[PDB]
Amino acid sequence: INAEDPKNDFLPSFGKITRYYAPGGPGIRMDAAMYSGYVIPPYYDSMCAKLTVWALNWESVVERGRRALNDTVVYGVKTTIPYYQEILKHPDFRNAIFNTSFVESHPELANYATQFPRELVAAAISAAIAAHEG
Amino acid sequence: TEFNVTLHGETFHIKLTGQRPFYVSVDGVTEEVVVE
Amino acid sequence: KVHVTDVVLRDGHQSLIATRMRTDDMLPICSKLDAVGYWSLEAWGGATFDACVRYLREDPWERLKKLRKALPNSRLQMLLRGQNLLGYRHYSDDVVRAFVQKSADNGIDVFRIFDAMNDLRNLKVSIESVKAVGKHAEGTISYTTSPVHDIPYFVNLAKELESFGCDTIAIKDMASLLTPQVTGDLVKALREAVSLPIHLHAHATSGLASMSIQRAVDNGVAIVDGCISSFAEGASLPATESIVAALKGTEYDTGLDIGLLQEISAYFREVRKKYWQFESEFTGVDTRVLVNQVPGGMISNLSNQLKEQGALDRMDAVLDEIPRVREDLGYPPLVTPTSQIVGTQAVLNVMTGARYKSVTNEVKNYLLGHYGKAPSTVNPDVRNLAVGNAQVIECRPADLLTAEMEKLRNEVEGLAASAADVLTYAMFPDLAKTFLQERNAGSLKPEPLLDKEAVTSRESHSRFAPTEFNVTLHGETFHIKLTGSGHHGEEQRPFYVSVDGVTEEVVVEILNEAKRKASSAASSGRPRPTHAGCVTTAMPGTIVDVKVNVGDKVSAGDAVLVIEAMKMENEIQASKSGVVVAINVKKGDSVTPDEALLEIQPD
Amino acid sequence: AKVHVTDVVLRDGHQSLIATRMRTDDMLPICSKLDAVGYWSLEAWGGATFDACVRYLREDPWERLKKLRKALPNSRLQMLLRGQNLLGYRHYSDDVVRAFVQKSADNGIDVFRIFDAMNDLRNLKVSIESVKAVGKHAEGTISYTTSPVHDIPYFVNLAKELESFGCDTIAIKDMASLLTPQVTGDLVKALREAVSLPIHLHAHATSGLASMSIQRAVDNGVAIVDGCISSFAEGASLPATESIVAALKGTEYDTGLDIGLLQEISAYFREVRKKYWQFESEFTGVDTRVLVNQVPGGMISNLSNQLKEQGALDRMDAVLDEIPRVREDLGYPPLVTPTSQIVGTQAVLNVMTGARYKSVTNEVKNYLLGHYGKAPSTVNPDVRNLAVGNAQVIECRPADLLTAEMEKLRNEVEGLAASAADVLTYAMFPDLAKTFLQERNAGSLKPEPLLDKEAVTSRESHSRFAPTEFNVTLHGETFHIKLTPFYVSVDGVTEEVVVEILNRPRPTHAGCVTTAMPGTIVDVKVNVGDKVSAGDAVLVIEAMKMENEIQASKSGVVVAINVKKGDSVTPDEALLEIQP
Ligand SMILES: *C(=O)CCCC[C@@H]1SC[C@@H]2NC(=O)N[C@@H]21
Ligand SMILES: [Mn+2]
Ligand SMILES: [Mn+2]
Repeated sequence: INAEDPKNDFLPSFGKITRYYAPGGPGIRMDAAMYSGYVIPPYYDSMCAKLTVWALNWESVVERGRRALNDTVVYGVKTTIPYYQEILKHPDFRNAIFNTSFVESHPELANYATQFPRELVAAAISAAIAAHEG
Repeated sequence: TEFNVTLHGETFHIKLTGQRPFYVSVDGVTEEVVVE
Repeated sequence: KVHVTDVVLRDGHQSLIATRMRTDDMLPICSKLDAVGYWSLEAWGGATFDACVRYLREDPWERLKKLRKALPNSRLQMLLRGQNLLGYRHYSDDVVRAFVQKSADNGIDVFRIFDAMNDLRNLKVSIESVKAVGKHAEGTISYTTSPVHDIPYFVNLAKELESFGCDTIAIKDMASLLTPQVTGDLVKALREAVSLPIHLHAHATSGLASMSIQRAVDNGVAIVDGCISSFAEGASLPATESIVAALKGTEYDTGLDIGLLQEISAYFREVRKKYWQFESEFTGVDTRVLVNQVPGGMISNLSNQLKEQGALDRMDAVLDEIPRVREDLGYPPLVTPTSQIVGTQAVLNVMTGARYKSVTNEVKNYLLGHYGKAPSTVNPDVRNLAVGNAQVIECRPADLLTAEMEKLRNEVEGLAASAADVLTYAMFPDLAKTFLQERNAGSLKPEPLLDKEAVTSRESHSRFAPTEFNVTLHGETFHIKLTGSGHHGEEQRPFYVSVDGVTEEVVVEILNEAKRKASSAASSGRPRPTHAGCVTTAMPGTIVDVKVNVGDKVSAGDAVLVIEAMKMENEIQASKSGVVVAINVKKGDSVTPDEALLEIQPD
Repeated sequence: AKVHVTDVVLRDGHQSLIATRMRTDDMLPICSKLDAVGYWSLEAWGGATFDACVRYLREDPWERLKKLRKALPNSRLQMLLRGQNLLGYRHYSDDVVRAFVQKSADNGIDVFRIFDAMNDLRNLKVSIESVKAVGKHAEGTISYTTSPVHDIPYFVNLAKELESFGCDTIAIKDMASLLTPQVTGDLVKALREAVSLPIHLHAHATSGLASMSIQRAVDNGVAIVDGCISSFAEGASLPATESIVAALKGTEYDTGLDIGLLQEISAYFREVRKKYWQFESEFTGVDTRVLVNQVPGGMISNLSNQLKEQGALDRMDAVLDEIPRVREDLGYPPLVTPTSQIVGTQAVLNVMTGARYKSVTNEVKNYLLGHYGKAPSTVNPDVRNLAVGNAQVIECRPADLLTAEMEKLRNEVEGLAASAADVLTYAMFPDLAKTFLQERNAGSLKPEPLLDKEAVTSRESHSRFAPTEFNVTLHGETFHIKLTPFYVSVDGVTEEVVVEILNRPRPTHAGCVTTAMPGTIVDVKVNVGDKVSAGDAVLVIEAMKMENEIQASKSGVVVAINVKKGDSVTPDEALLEIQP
């Protein structure tokens, strides 16, 4: 779980992590650098945490992967989570046959739906309240 | 009440109702807000 | 008629406040600088590149952009150290070419190019590159004195520099070694040997720079450097205004509005106060260069060196050893970098009790031809003691340097947003990495400027303030013992702290009456005026005579008192007509303008 | 040919830069060296020193002259005297001038530089005759200035008269640094043709031109030049003595002077001057504004201090604008003592008052009534009226109207004055001299002491630095603190606390050796200049109840050592340096 932005040729996304809720429940292990409020220094690598998922088999794991990635909630900095969800979605991967070329051989993986930030929705609402009150 | 808010390339259709809490519809999706 | 270049925006603050001037303090006054008829303004180059990055945490390429935009009509001038550029070492030819290209592209119009050793092989690429880009190349004789330097030596260098294709020739007296006599002859001998206009740049430290400029304009110098008066003199250059005033009326009259200059000077006078913390312990005329030619400011870094080691008592020795080492290394000019080199080696030799028993690695490189051609021949026994039989290279040291531009760009892929970022890296890679990193994270934090009155409080109570405490709470007491600084960069400064003999680093970041003007009485006890019949002085002093007794009838205008103030007598006279009610003053008393000295009842 | 040099350190130097506050005690230690340089003369006494010695230092200026005379045997001492004005701000009766010169001569003085603000040479003649009478050197002074009325011939005409009065030398006194080098060449030429006397240049440096001005002068045959030792030189002062000497070495004008001896003396003064930090003024540097407000160098650090005492430094810009306007009002007199105090003080009044000539000093009134002499140009009639009304302007040499008062004065001070000198001290400033003589005879003098540059600042001033709220980072955590036994808020949780009190360069290099943990040094295993390889025991430290050896990060040469046995260290400190 690197603090980079895959949309922008994986450019680093250093800065402050405003909110962080750690993933949990079964099959889930976290090994984190980061925490709530942590400010990622720019002199080192981008890795804020390693998320490590486990299940009794291939199908289950992948599902649990997808889950745990969402389960990991991180505001303030662009992360590779969304990108990973694309990988886990893609059938060649689920099918469990792949080699070093898989990423290169599938650039589409970075062209994904970037869900609109809850930090922006709150502003849009607050502006509706401002225009409604005076 | 029936606002259109254009924030950062996007527009959003907002409709309010009502420390006390509004209920608020973003593109026909309503949920509770609280202000303080 | 003489043209004038001002150096405020570069050499001025470089010479007097350690190159710490912000670009923010430069722009407000730019439209006026642009309005004066300056030949050029020295805006970029020298130590500013380093300082902008190292301490101000600003991108020097930005400063050049902004200054170029705010000084449209004026031609911007930079100082470049040949193959050394604005850096520490020689650079490969492809980087010199790229640098000059970017400096030109982004604003620079005039390039003053000099090399410490005067080894003109080191300038050629720069000069060809400046000519190539269609800009002004000012080739620089960096002046010094020694058995080898004489006027022909310099005119020979000036001829070569003309032959390389220079538009102007510059005399750079960094250490204020020109005497006015020499400066007349030299400029004469240069006007015969070269067809180019000449540029005098004479620092003021010895007191002769203004006399030196006079002799120069007499003998046909075309352009002269000065600094605006608020930053002028001493380690800086002669005051721009003073030059202008000394040529008004003459055949050399510079067409310059001395009042406009004065306005700008006042602006800078204000700015400079912010930078009090970088002012040099030694201000003004440092004649010492004139006993034995050791640059003042060389002796202030040498002493700064010896103090830290507890060894100031050896300076007299070191200054005797300095010229011997300079001689050993063939009378190079004592500028950066050669001055550090010589000075530190000299210190070693003294401490060791033996000449060249121990040898600085930079001295070795000097002796291996790495910096260039020593103006005189080096001592062979010293070379051999230091460097043995080893390869004294004899070519132009960039000859040994593979093209590095492609190499660097790869080294900084994913940081450098631009070619300029790559050239910044080139100058100081270790430092530029952290900078580029901090910039792209929006995390740059310039050293904040201190407030003068606040620092002085904390330092006076610094030997006095307590450290060992006992702190009691929740039943418990804790023995605490602090250590280390919190008055010199305290947001940056971390204590170390011992809780019951367990020491942990702490860091602190700061987040931040009974005085009565109101009272009826002045400090002295004497009443302040209640009403308008109360007689007052408008400036303090001592009472010479009271011309009136406790009850008298007085009409407005009557001499009531006399005071001496500013050594002058003044008869205070009655504001109002009527009766003298009280008199709260005797002959001899010292009085102040808020005190009421007599009272008078109107009508 | 050879140029002679006078140094002004002991008078004009500190008068121009630290408000005339230099003590005699700080002068004597370096006198034997001053005596050893080949100075033409030393300017030791006169000008504002008389006033300052009494008013502020509470020393008898006659004593200073005695001591300086004794400590500078081989050098000829020089004083500055303001003609009838002597060392005051008004004209004195002829019998007091004669008596003063007699006593100054008797007690040491060799050369008398005599000048008059107005240049009304009628005012110098008694002084010059009295100096000649006593068999001493009279240097008659053109006090230079600029205005629509002044020009070179005007000055050479004054030089001719001064030769005719029997002067040994003629002096050009550029008090306010108004000479341009061009004028100075022409003027000294035109003077060398019109007079047979050696010429003495005295050019304050405020405008930046004084050093260029001196060059042109020596080119055109000037004989003697004033400089100030470098520690007190430049700006409101004079050009650096050393700089002059260096700029003539080798030439036909070579002054035979040992620039290293000079430097030694300069260094002495550099140290002394630090004591006087409290009298230093922002306004003593190069300022080309002087070419118009025309305030003289000897004046400005005194004026500045004077405004400081009144809380009115913020008004200087105003005062300097007002000055040239009052000067014009009074017919373009040269701005020298005493005209410069007069104009300057009046200007100050006007500014403070918010009104021009609402208040008028008595000395301005006397000026307007012809009592200082003939104003070179015509005075503003409306100003005269506002100040002096219909009253009449005398046109004679104002001392003509002054009764001999010497015998009168001795009687006035019978039972105080211990000596004739004490009577002349009285004559300069009776009110002041009375209190002084009284306080002296009672052993009760109290000189304003010099302030300690860093006195321990009071407990009430320390608190405006001290913080109420701040962020403490302790062991990875930071904690928001707000203090108010203290009461103390840790992350918005307020807890009573009680306290009981109990009574080096950072590394630039990777070669700079550091501890990563603070402690005390037990042993340095290395001397400067050693060759060291990575992994060599370089230091030992005590920390955590143990001693342990720090070893070299890098190979190469030990360049410095910033630590000795016994020292306490912290990890940001660089303890030695090593060159790779
Ligand atoms: C008080 O005694 C301080 C000195 C008085 C002012 C000085 S006197 C010489 C200077 N000339 C002048 O007009 N004012 C200055
Ligand atoms: Mn320079
Ligand atoms: Mn003077």
